[PDB]
Amino acid sequence: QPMIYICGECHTENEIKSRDPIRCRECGYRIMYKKRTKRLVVFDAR
Amino acid sequence: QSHVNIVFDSEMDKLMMDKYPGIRQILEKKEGLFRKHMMGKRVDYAARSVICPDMYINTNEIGIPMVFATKLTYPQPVTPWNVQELRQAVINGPNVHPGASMVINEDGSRTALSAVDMTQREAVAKQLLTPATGAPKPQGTKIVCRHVKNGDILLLNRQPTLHRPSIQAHRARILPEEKVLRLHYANCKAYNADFDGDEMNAHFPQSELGRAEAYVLACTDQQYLVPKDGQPLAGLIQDHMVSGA
Amino acid sequence: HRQFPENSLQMMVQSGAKGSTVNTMQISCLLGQIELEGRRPPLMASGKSLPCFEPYEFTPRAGGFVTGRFLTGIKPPEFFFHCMAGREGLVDTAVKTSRSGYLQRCIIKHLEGLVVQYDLTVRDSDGSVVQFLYGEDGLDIPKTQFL
Amino acid sequence: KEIKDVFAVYGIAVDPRHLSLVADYMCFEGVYKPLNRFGIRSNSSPLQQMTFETSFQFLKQATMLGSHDELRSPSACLVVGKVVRGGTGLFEL
Amino acid sequence: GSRWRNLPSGPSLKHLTDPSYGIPREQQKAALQELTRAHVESFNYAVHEGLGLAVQAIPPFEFAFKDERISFTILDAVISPPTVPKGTICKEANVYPAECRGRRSTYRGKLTADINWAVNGISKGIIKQFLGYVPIMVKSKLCNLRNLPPQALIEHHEEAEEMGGYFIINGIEKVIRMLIMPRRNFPIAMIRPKWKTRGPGYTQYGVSMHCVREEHSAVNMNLHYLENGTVMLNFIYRKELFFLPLGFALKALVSFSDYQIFQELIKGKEDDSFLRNSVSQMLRIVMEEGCSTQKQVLNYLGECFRVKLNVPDWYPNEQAAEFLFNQCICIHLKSNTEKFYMLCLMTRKLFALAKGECMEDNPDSLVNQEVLTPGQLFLMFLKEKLEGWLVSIKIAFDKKAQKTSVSMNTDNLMRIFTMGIDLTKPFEYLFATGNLRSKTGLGLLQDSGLCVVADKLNFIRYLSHFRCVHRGADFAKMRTTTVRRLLPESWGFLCPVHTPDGEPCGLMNHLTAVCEVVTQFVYTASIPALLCNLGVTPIDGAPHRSYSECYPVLLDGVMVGWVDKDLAPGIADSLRHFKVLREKRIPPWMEVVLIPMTGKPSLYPGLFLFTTPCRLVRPVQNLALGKEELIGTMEQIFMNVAIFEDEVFAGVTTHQELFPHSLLSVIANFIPFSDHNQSPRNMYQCQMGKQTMGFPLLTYQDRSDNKLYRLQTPQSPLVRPSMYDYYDMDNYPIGTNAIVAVISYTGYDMEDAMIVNKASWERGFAHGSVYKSEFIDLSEKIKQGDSSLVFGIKPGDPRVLQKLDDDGLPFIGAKLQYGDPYYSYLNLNTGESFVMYYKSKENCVVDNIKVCSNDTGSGKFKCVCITMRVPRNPTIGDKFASRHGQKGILSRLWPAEDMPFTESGMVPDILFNPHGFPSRMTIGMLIESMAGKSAALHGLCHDATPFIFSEENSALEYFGEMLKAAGYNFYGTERLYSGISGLELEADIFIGVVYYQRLRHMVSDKFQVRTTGARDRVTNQPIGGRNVQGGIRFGEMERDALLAHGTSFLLHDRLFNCSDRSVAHVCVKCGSLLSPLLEKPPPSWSAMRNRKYNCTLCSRSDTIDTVSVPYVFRYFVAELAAMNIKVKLDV
Amino acid sequence: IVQDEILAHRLGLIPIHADPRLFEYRNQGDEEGTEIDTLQFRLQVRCTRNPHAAKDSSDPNELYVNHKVYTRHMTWIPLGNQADLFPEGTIRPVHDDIL
Amino acid sequence: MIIPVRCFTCGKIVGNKWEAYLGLLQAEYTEGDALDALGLKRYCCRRMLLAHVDLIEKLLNYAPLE
Amino acid sequence: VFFLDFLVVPPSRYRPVSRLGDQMFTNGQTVNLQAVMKDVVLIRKLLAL
Amino acid sequence: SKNMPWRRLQGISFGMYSAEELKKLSVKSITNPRYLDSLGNPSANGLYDLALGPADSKEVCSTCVQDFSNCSGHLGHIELPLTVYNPLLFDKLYLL
Amino acid sequence: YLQLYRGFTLGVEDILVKPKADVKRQRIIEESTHCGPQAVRAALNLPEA
Repeated sequence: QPMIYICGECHTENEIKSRDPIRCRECGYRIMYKKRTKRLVVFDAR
Repeated sequence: QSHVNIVFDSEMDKLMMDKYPGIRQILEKKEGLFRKHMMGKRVDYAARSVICPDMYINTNEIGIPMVFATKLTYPQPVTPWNVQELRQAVINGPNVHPGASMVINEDGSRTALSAVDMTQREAVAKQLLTPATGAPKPQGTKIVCRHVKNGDILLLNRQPTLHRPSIQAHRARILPEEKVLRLHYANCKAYNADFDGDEMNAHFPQSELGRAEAYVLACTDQQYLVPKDGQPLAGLIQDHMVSGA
Repeated sequence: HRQFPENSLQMMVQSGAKGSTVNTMQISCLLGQIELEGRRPPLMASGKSLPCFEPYEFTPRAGGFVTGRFLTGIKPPEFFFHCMAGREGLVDTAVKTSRSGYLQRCIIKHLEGLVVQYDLTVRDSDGSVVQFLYGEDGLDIPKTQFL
Repeated sequence: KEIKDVFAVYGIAVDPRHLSLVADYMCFEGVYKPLNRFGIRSNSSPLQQMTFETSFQFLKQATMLGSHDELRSPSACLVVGKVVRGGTGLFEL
Repeated sequence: GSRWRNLPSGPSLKHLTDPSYGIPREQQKAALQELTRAHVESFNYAVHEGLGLAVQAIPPFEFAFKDERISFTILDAVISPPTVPKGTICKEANVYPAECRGRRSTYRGKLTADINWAVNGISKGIIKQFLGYVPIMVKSKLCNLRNLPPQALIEHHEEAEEMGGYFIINGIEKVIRMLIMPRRNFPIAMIRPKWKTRGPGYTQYGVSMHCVREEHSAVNMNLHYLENGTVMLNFIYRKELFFLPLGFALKALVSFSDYQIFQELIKGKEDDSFLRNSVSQMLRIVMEEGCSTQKQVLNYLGECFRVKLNVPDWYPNEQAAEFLFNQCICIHLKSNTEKFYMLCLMTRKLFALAKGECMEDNPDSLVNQEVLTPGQLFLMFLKEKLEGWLVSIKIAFDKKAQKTSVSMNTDNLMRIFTMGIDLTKPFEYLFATGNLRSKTGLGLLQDSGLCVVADKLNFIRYLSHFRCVHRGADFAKMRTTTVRRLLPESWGFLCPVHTPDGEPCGLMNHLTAVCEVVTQFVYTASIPALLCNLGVTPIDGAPHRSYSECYPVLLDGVMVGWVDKDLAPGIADSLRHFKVLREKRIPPWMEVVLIPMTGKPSLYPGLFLFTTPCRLVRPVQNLALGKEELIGTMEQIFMNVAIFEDEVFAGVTTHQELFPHSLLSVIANFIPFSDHNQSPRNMYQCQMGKQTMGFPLLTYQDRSDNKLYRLQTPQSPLVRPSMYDYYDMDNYPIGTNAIVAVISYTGYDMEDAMIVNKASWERGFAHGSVYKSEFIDLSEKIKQGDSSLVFGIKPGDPRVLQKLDDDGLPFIGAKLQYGDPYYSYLNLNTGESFVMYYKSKENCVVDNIKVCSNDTGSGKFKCVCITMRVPRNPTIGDKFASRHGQKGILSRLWPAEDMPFTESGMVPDILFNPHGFPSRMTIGMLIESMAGKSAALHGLCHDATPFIFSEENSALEYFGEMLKAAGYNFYGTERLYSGISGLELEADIFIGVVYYQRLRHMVSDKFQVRTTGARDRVTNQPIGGRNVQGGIRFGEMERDALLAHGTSFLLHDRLFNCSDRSVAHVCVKCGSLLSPLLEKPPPSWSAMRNRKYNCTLCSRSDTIDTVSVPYVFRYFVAELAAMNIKVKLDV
Repeated sequence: IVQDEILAHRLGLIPIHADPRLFEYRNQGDEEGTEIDTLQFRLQVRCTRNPHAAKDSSDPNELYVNHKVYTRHMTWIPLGNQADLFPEGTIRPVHDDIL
Repeated sequence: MIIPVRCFTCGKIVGNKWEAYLGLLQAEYTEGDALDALGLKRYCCRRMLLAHVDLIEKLLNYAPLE
Repeated sequence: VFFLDFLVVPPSRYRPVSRLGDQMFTNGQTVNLQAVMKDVVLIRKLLAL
Repeated sequence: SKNMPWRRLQGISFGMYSAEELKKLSVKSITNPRYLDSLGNPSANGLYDLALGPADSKEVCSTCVQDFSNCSGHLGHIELPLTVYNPLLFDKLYLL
Repeated sequence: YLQLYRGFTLGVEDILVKPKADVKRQRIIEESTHCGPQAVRAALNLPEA
């Protein structure tokens, strides 16, 4: 359910929850992405 | 003295960052206000756009895209003779051409008919031909700020302004798929035109006076030649000369 | 290969449809003895034309006498002179454009208020009478090309 | 002769009516005046001059002189808000 | 030369379809990599050895109080590769550039110094100081990517083919541009009138010299020439120009009793009787003032100058004189006697000039002009900046006896070493702007626009951007054509069709394709012995034939002797041999120019050698020895270079250019059939092609760059020039093919408008999309609490229920029109989020959200790097462009049921007006379109390099022979049927396949419109902006036209009725628009009339009139009343 | 990698192999519509590694499964009585080879 | 990027010949013969293969693979 | 009249302060007359001194 | 349109203003440099005084009962204890 | 009239020169050898030896 993120340099989830650092609690390197929630969305193709 | 100057003139005062311009600047700015405003303002009911060399319009007519032909209007009290036109105009409005985005209520109040629904548009349509519902306006009805039509004409100019054919008038016609303006090619010598990126200003008169003085005083028909020496100005274009031959 | 009326170039150069009659000479026959502003293209210190020819030759090639055309290729050297000429030309154009523009803007500060009154004598704004009959009289050359 | 030839070394030449106009204004009081500022100074309306180079100088002229402008010049009757003698506007109904 | 031993002979496509496409190779490409040897090579040599010899010249400095001789000096200083401040536990304490781009931060370095605390002579201390940081040119010997292979690259997600050479300041990539300055250590003559007026009795004449040291700072000389008969020196130090006659210098230099000076400065023109008199006159007018011996004249000069030079008032009056002498005169020599002989040769030239024996060498050619590399600028800025740190530490120590605290002598070093004089700010400034806030012009004459941001919108942009000399921004407003016209000598060292036409035309050149700046210094060790163990006679020996005829032999700033008439050419030829064979410490970088004696006014005779860096040079082949050879700018003027083989004449010529393609740059070498075209078109295209929009780069996740235009389906072009492969451009192809039929089928096409089939625009013709990636940080505005971005607990108006994820951000893949929220932040201890809707009217999708971190440690994140994507498709009005400047435009779309159809059923998709090519000289389009057809038919790709097809076997003839044996009409035409009649057309039609680049918006082509709406507040005037529906502007020229036409009703209608119409009211008595206001009568017991206007000025009366006055008139009278002036309206 | 807008448009060109004469022009609007004015396909190709791959890593076909999403991974779905209406083997794109 | 579905000029289906193209490549035909055997006649369809350059077999290497 | 022994203060609706969103951006000429008033009070103080 | 401008304009007259006119025509003299207060009342005897014209709409002019949305303002003067040159006629002043 | 029966084209043959003209043009160009000598000798006024 909750928010998910991925570390950049090693690709291992990090799931920022609390008020806290922005470092991958294993992967020293630190810069983050977001992850895709399965959703529905309309998109024409003309 | 420096205080009364910084009121009067920011230049006659000691140097200070973010000077407040007094009357010596707001009347002698880098160009000077009278040179800036008092013969030319920043006006509405007009537009500006880039132009393209195309053929299918007249040497006396420019084709305007839908944006300026739809947004811009013209006022008229609805008389028993102009009924159908201004009625369909107040029907369509600002979404489809020909329309009337707003009608001026009899008291003079402007009725912005953009976001209203269809029932209110039919209501105001059958309200158009309402006679004088009051004492102070028996000579008047709702003047319909209705859109430009094919009978109309527009005015154009170029920076810098050179001569008398620098502002020539051309008839109006609608064309949906246009992002760029259009003009005759051989008429290039009327504007010292380049067509490689320069701009063009569009204008429409609110009254019949400016319209007609554009129709005849500013046209290419009876201003066909160059009065500097009395030789033609709007000849025929080269692409339509090999055909001739 | 096609004379008039066939050649579709000769129908836009001999028919007021485009260009001139040397833009179609360039193509088929020659280019012309070049000229960098009156003077024939300059020399360098030791006396070479471009670092390909002995100093002080006598072929007119050391001048600007391009011979090839635009359908067989210009040799390597003459390609340089040509560029020199193009650059000089575009510079002079741009500068004189801005100059004549500023002259227009100076002259725009001018006579304004000269209304030809109903007495048919060209007067001015302030009840002044600067003349009696425009130019000669009346004719602003509207069709005076035709009278 | 001189204006003609200075245009003529290029090839341009204005019609010999503009020349014989611009003579009988830049010199009509005997003396030979220029027009960049000197001749045009003689303008009834100091507001067209206000439009010329620097509003303040010719405002100062108007305040020190105190003339009641007859309201014919384009500058005056255009800025006041009426219709002017220019082109369309010499007459009404 | 061996580098170009492998050019392709005609391109191919074998390499687009192999099993090996895709797997990274091991040795990355050679040529492309060396395309930026100069930049990184210089910066390489800068920090590892440059501040070696560039810290051993800062003067010992600290002198504060109490008769103390503390003289603390730098022993060494170094920089270390950029690591991280100690993280919580950083796995690898290294930072790679790709990180620095994401987080919008810099790529730094570490600065260290060794100060020896000599307590009035070495007593105590060597304290290390952490000065500050410095940026690092990527892939120098100081960045972590030093020496990596491709896989180790892609794993670090940096693009495979890196070339580097830029700096990274907050994400931007700045590059230092190469400027131009005069020759290194050379006596160049000169004439100029402007010199005349500086003082009394100045002629115009004179000589000059630019002197630069190893620790590369520079100095500029000048020796005028007086009419009276004397010669002066006019130099400048620390921003002030100084005056000194020659006598003082030639006495103070060397003791060396004067008759030496006379008999030596007089070489063999003994016949003269004014020269020698002027000489003796100098020698006297220097003798009878206050001085006889060497120390005496030193005494005098010091006593005169130490007021201005600002040395310590400790030192004697001669020490300061000596200090000054070897800080601003003939620096590069580091001796005295050679300083003497340099002055000597300078003046001898100046005389033989003023008398008129030689010819005034042009100071404006390329024979006397070289180039500054970014290493020079960097190192010299650094060395200047160190001094400032020393002096600042001085005031930091003086604040002690200033605050009357304990002025300590030692053991206070640590504390007095933290002043706040760091080097971060002054370096970030130089790059952030390009400005040169400093105290020394360092030889330069300007200080701004030094490094300008390299774009990434293409690959041609880069590939040029790194190859671009320019001549200083100051020479632009000048009108003389002599600073633009290609001197006939620059053949081979500049490009003739590549100047960037526009405002900085003519100057902002680009280099050729076969020149390499020189940046490897040599050990100038044993060359003088090598000279002298041949004919060369020693410098002051007894030269066996020593008189009027003999050549000086300078050596890059060193006299070495004299040579006589027989030898000079023999010596020059021998050194030719001993360079090309590369035998004995004789670098290949060496120039051997001997200027023979003309007996006529001409170049100054001599024989000159060089080895110094920063020079242009290009290879050629020799016909004496098979090997290839390097040629310097100065010594082309005396060589015979045969271009083609057919020319080579036996006995007169010596060289042979490698391949004819040399003349042009590289970009201008990517144009096909480019000698056929006319020149201004070549130039127009070399400008155009850089503007286009193709495949920029691979890693679209590395860069958060702001604007990335991408073209979905690019294609390799069929007709190609050889050098398209040798740089493997195909990894970045730029435009997409197209079918052209050139007919006047609609009228529509003229003045470059063109029609495109609407179907083949639905089937996918060059569809586009742009990625704009805005960036936000909530630390921008300083607020209370722990504000970070999140959807608050508070129930957000549940439209933000679905459109938002809970963390406050959009979901990936959503769409935004506007009125839709960018993001939402909950500020701590507040409970309410303050949302931000989508502002820009355009609509787009969201690609991927990147949230960065604190610089090193933890940091409560703000760090949003959202990156939208927008679609852009070619609409009516956008641009196109061929490869020959024939820029078109998108006229109108025209259903495919209409367009003609050929004999074989195919349907042109782009129509092209024929009226262009008379008055375009565009023959490239014709020849290469016929080429496109021939290729796509037979199956192979055809070469397009200039200069191949002679007049003998022309292009057209050979190249239509192909269509002949293929089966179409020889002249590349073919019949065609109408599409509305159905009838055949009599006149045949010409069809081919023409490569077609899209263009970017050169300007944002959006439109503007307004009828009514919200206007300005204080002026009641329609505002502009185009984003709140702006209006029109009537400047000075439009209003002049309005004065000119003769119309008042038009003004009364537009300016009066439409712009600022406002129903105003004035009082009839006083005639003041200021006073009257509208009344509100109370209907209470107090009986008052209906609403009628009243004023305060005339409070006793009540009478008002209505006047139509503009609101700008009201603001005008407002400012008039504020500035103490009142208006009187006649009523 | 293929952004989704471009996949959406790259679909449209795909030809359905069904009968055009047995339908009606979609009544104006009504994204749902009826049976009479629609087909309805479906695509789903979640990809993973190769279970037991050798040392080679020469070609992905040995290294992978579902890495070249073709069209035979599309499958027709029925709406209402489409089953009663059509037989098997008709409703399908025309080539089962269009990458 | 990846091979487009329908040709630009005319409209043929060309979004499948790519695989068989590389096939008839390995069998070593000179491309003229390959585009013949693949059955393409009007040239405006041939320049759709004789000059396509693939950018996903060179762009996937940066995959966020797992 | 060649001097300035009089300083008329402008009206209010001619003067009034402009607004941008919710912030009250100053007018400038209001600050000019404010500075002139501060200066004339300073002159009064120095005359009393 | 149907409605037209009414007032007639013949000709403008230029003239010089003396100090006595603006001195006797003054309605209020500013004494406090403060322009606005945090409560809402602009100032007492200030440049934004109510007698000079309404502001803070719920307020009313001191001399006129007329309100804000109906206002154009009024004019007074400030006493200058010193005499400074007029910067418009200062050039002719220096010439004289 | 153009878009219905007759069309207009910048054919490449309208520009190619007949082969009889290239037997004459290549004849004269070879004559440029002794173009300078006479001009320079007439410039200096030295006999054309």
